[PDB]
Amino acid sequence: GSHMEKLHQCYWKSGEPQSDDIEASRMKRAAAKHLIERYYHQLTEGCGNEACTNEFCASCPTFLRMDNNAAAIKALELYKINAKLCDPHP
Ligand SMILES: [Zn+2]
Repeated sequence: GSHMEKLHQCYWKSGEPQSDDIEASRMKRAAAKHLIERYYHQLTEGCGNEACTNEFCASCPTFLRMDNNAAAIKALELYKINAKLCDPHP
């Protein structure tokens, strides 16, 4: 299924007759705080993927990565733009 069908918002102060998609958006964007945490973890550790093909990750096979401090800048920078978060899967 859809982990996130489409991301968009106007304001969080939606004290008006808004759509059903509002409660659906706020639950899936509630993960966006931990998205930053998964990003910072990905930019320092990486992912267990050989076919990663993404510089926005420490385990980038032919590509570059950023230092722990530079990863702190890059983590929330990748969260807002919704970059490729592989994340190390079990
Ligand atoms: Zn990766």
